[PDB]
Amino acid sequence: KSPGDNIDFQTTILSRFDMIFIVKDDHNEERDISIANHVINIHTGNANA
Amino acid sequence: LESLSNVKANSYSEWITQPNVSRTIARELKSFLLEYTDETGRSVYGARIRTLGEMNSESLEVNYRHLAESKAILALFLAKCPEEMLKIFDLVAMEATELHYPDYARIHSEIHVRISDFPTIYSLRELRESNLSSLVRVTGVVTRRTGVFPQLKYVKFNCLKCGSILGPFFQDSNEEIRISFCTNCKSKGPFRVNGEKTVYRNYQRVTLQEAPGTVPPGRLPRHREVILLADLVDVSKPGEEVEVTGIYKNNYDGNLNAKNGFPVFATIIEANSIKRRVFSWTEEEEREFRKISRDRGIIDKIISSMAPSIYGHRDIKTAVACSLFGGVPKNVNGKHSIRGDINVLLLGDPGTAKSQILKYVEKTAHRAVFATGQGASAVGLTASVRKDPITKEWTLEGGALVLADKGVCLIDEFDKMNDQDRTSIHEAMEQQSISISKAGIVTTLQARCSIIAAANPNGGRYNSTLPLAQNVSLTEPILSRFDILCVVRDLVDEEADERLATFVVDSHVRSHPESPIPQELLMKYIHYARTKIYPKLHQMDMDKVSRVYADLRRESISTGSFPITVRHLESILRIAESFAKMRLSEFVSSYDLDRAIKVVVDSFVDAQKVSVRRQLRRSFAIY
Ligand SMILES: Nc1ncnc2c1ncn2[C@@H]1O[C@H](COP(=O)(O)OP(=O)(O)OP(=O)(O)O)[C@@H](O)[C@H]1O
Ligand SMILES: [Mg+2]
Ligand SMILES: [Zn+2]
Repeated sequence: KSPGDNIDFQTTILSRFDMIFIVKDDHNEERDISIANHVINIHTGNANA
Repeated sequence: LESLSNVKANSYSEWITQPNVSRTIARELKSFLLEYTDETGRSVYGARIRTLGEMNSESLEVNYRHLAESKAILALFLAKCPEEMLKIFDLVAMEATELHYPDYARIHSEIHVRISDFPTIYSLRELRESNLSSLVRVTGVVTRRTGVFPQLKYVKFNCLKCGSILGPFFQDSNEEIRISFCTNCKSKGPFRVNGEKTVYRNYQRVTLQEAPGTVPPGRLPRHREVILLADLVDVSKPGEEVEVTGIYKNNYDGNLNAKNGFPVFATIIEANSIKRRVFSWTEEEEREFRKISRDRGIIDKIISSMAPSIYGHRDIKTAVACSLFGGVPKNVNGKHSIRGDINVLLLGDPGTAKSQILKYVEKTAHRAVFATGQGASAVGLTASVRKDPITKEWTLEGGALVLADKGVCLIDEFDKMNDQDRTSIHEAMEQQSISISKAGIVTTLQARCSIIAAANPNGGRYNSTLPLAQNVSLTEPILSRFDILCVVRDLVDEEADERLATFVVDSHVRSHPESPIPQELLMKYIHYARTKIYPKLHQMDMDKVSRVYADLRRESISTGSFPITVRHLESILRIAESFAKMRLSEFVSSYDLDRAIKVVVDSFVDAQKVSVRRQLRRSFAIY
């Protein structure tokens, strides 16, 4: 479906912004592993230091 | 005189003020205090004054039973004219303290007397004109309260002709005192009280209302006004039944009698003693806490102690415990906030006892606040600026979310909130802070609280054939801020019916007139654990957690379900932190990780449609 259909308002509102960022959640083994490692590292306290 | 006081000269008030009999009864009371002893032979009053001096107190409690048994005549005269004898017995107590302790007047210039165990007990509707200026004992509920005000005790005056400051003159708490003669000037001109050289005391007014249970059918409760002086202020907050001992007297000052109409008077009660009709601990309790913690299987020991008045619903009770204990908040360089409060949602069919779990949580938490989207409640959900009906002052009040900072906010009938309540809830859950711009005030308030909510599905019954998002009137932004979603279905089964029915019928038949940790210790355990335990993680479970997360992601995407997102990993870590806190340990074990994994995976699977649900049951059978 078109990005205009995905939103829930008049499509002319999108004409007002300067930059648009449609971020998608694609599934990937290595990216999931990397993000999980990052998050548990943050929670443990290493990324704090 | 010597116990000849049974002879009556004239009215009792006149008799009790003669200097000779005054001295007689003063010595008699001093002998009572110095000599009284029970069978055990210990100096009960001696110990009372000893501890009084040790603690640097201001008042002595006295038993009416002992005094009556010893000195019936004094007891009777106290019951008749207590106003006079309170003064002399205060002096007796002061001299006793001086005898035991030196230079007590250095710190405290007064020692009040509190009576106790008065035989007759009245209700606010029984007082009449034969009780005036006498001793009474009543009971009721506290309905409204004032602040603490300063009242004059030792007034000092300024002479306007010469700057002399006339010495202290006692204020008797009967009528304002004045002066008319200056020793220096020999004058009589204007005077003004000196505020910087005067000593004051504490004053407070309280309204007592009868307990509704005791009112015979067909009538309405009565009420009175009470006066609390010195260290009786801020002892009985609104909403608790109390027993008050005091002197029943008219408002003799009134305003004036030129008022037209029948000459009627108002009355008050001046309180002498007040009593009530915890989460602290000590070394004795701390050792027992640590001993109980060391035992294996303490988590299931705790879970069985949640809501004893309900049968089954083990998942609900474990989730309740998890959200009632809580995780640990984090902040990386003070620029990335992670919350530590675990939120739960109850979505069940009618007659599933959700309100009972909420009531239990309210009665068991240290700081729990009750709100609701429909009905009467002591507080709303939005902050506002509003008048005070008694002080006539503007005030800034937050909602139940602000009021329960570092606590738990309970919301009943979560499906019936209006736009304002929904906005407030969303802001509190998303930012943990509430803003306001009203009546010239712009500020932000902290809203770091835990939320436990109950709702109902559309139509009153659960449609298991559709996803949970289509069973409730709520929206994704709000629904995605919960950690544990609990779905209750009233599926018809027999054995469950016998178990629940026997529970209910037995409960009813016990209440006809004619393993688990004790609750009182559990409260202190919870307070101490939240106060003193901040468990920590180890980097050796990262591989396990990452593998489990990858498996969950892959299966969820394969089966076309609601997406599994990193929020579930964070919820798992929070629940593991809470499980570790349950044990008083300082580190996150692997068993806690397993329990958190089970909880979150089961919550996620139970909230899908039948086909997807049954597909996901096989895949995640490891847990
Ligand atoms: N499983 C149960 N065990 C014991 N008592 C129960 C159980 N389920 C319901 N009850 C009792 O039945 C009545 C149900 O009323 P309650 O307000 O507790 O239900 P609810 O699930 O909050 O429903 P709702 O608010 O939709 O009416 C109460 O007396 C409750 O004590
Ligand atoms: Mg209910
Ligand atoms: Zn003068």
